Amino acid sequence: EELQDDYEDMMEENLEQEEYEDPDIPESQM
Amino acid sequence: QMEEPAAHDTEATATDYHTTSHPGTHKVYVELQELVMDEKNQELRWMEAARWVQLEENLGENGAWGRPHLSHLTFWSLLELRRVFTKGTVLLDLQETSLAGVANQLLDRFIFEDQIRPQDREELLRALLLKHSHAGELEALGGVKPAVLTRS
Amino acid sequence: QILHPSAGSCDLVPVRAVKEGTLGLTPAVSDLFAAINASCVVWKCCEDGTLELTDSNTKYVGNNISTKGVGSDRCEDITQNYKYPEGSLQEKEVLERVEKEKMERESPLYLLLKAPSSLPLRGDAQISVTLVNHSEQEKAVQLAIGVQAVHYNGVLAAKLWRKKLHLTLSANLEKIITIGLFFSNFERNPPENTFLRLTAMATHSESNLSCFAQEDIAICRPHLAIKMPEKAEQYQPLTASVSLQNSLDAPMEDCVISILGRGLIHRERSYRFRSVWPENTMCAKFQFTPTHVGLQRLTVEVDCNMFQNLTNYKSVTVVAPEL
Amino acid sequence: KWWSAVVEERDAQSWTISVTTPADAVIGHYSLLLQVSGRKQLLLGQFTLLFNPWNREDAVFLKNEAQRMEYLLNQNGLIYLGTADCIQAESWDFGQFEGDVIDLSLRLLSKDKQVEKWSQPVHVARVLGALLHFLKEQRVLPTLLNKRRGSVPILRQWLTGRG
Amino acid sequence: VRLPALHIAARNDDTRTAAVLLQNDPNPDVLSKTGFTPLHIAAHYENLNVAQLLLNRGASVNFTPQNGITPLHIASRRGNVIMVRLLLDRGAQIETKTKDELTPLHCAARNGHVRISEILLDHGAPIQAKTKNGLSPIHMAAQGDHLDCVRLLLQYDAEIDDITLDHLTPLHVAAHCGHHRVAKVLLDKGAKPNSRALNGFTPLHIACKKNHVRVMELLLKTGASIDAVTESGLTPLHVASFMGHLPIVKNLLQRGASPNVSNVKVETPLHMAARAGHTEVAKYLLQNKAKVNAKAKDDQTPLHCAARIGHTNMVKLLLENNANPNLATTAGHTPLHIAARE
Repeated sequence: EELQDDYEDMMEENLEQEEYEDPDIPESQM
Repeated sequence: QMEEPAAHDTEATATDYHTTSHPGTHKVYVELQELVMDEKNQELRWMEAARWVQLEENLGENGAWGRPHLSHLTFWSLLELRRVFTKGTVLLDLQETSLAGVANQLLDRFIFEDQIRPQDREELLRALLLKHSHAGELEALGGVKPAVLTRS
Repeated sequence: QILHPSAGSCDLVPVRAVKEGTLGLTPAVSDLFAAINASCVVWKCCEDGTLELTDSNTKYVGNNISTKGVGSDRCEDITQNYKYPEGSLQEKEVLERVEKEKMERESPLYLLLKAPSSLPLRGDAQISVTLVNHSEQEKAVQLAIGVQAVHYNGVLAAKLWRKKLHLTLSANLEKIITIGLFFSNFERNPPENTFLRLTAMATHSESNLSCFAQEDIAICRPHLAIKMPEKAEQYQPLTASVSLQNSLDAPMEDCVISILGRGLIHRERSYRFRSVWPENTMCAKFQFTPTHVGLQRLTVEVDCNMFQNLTNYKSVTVVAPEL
Repeated sequence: KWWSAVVEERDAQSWTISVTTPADAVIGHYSLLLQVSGRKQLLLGQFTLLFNPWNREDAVFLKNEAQRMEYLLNQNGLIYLGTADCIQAESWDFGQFEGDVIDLSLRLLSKDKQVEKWSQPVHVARVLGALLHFLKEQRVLPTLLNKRRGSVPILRQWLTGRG
Repeated sequence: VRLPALHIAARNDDTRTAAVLLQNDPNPDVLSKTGFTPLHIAAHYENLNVAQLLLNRGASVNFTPQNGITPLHIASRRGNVIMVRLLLDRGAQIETKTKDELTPLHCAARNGHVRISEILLDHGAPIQAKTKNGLSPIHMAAQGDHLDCVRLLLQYDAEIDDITLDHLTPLHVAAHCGHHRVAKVLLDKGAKPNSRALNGFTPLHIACKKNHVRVMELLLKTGASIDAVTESGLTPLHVASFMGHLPIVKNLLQRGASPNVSNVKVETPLHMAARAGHTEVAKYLLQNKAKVNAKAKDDQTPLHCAARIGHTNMVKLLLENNANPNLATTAGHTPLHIAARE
């Protein structure tokens, strides 16, 4: 607690690298 | 625009500006300043004239403060202070912390209450924002003579 | 968090709990959830006294949840923070979960009502009622149109207008009826701060069900236009022109414009302007010295005999004098 | 991280002292008193302690400076009225920084006797929300009457009966 | 597995530790394992003091890791208005793209940051810039239900009918996500209601697919064609009847949609309600008009399609209303032969 954000894995999770990407353009083919 | 809007004395929302805070009891220092001219540069300036702490002390034409005394008043002073108070412009609980601000808002309420004309505002503001000098600078100022503000 | 006062005691409800229907987290989650998720059922009160159910358009609740935007005078929509989109899978899940928790604890005619979002003050607007007959026989239909004044809290204010039509619809034929909604037809004048409830009700023969639609219409007042420079210097005079076009059917009398704004005007300064004849424009100019540096706002209010407390605002950034 | 004091700069006749308060301190009106070994208590002055949306350890911490400026420092608000399809924005003077508003808010909060819970924003929000709803029920009258000058005159009238 | 010390000082806004570190190690652009400089961490948490300290010691304001996420991207995504201003004042590039070709305006509009989007536009950000899939910032604003962001970008002359690589307009995205407020703003600003996607889908088709009833009413009120067909001939009732959304099927039939329309496969809306098995749609499709013994390809009745999947309530509704069991396909298969087969 209060020191987890000092680790590289927590920081990568915090920075949310997936939020700077085009996820998809779904169509849901009928 | 064009429509020159005419003031409407209204007090419908005047209580909406009355604070609930009880003011503290404070003693007062009073400083009286007059509009004078200095012989060194012929420049208009404000000069210390008198001060009130416990009694009144006036400033002589040597820079020395005279004997303290009880503050006697002339009848003509009080008949004319009641006559200017009756039509006086009041700004109570003004949220201003500089002289230029207090002066800009006083002159706007003087125009609002028809006390001064709009053409007098710039000269009155120029006068109110002049240098406010003190008794110490008077000897270095080469004396002081009283002056009248003229439009120019 | 949302402060929800109970008639008493107040509850702080996390907005997410309302969105997900987490009834049980705090005591007030159920009430706030019901405020934006309830369904509306319309009953017709017949003169005989028997109360009949109506085929009614869907009245959506919890619309356009709005708050002031950050760093602007723009409106931000935050409805998505309180509700999933209507008809979505997540909304379906939340609704069935809430129904399950509560349950464990405990026609030939179609009407379409088209209305404008606002009616100009003492003005005119057109409404359309589309009636579609799906029967194989023609129908004798009684169409009732009503206009009522409603307060902001849904309290009935005044009965303004009522209109009764008698139409015949051919079988499998759509019919569009355009009706003019005029202020001069109102039996009175909508009380102030009130909104217009417009209702349509279609009854045919002895089918026992009536088609019902309703729409809330706002009363639109003339636009108060404020013209003022975007930036201003502190301790320098600043001019703001105000303009209002009289789009009403009467002159504007008893006209008082007031100006206020913390950082620009001490308290308020109210002025009188000349009466304004219809189709004319008031153009008042105001001069004031801004005295406080920062992002300031000028607020202008105009009162007259036709309308009162008509307020508009304009923001001005006051900058310190050049060194 | 708690109550503390350190002399940052000093001269022969003065000490420049930096004083800290805990991030979970009880809010309200405070007195600062000095105790000099072998003397009686001396009152240094008064100060008022508030919640801190700018401290990461405070419960009311706000991530953005822009959100801090909008949700705490801005007195110029907009209350949205009208209908869903016709939203009319009404300019509103919140006036939270008016001279007496802090004193009025603390006086209203003083009607709650659990002063130890005044460190908690949740408790403070719930008490004031309940008291303000009670005042609204007591003071709002059944039906210019609709002319409004912001929140501060309403709060003054609700608390004092005047206005 | 612990961050570099200057990254930790950046997250804590500790300018004293950062000053000591930069006195010892003069490199402000030290890289973590992910490739992010301390300026990226300061932009994420809006630590303005350590950001100015780093930039005064030579930190690259335009540092580009392998994924292309500059500090301006992080500041725009996080809504840090003051950090965006600081980075732009120190020379942040306005047009830099990430690995998936997102500009900082894309990050701002995706998260609905109106102020930041306006600042970026006033600094010259391209409003028509596209990602790898052809998404403009207005597409990202419409996808996130950011009404005021769609409203601001439209005010800055964004193309209201820009298409992605899948030929999706912002109206298509709004209909897909069920954001009827975004759709209302777009249609009231001149968006075309009958735009065709790659498969010929209109926004009405997508609204009828996802049970987004409010988007459907808004589209039909703003003049969307109720009988528009796709490349395969799918009407909005074909989509609504197949997906089972009884609210849409009733609304489309109340407004006058023909329940007896066909597709390339001569299938009708009652065929798609039998094949999927929605007995309340079928029930409405019959109550109104719909031919119980209607035929398609191979000469297939809705009874055949209901018997193939084995739905008995559907068989029992179709058979009770008007369905005749003795009807057979081109191969001679009655509904009793399909049911025996399965």
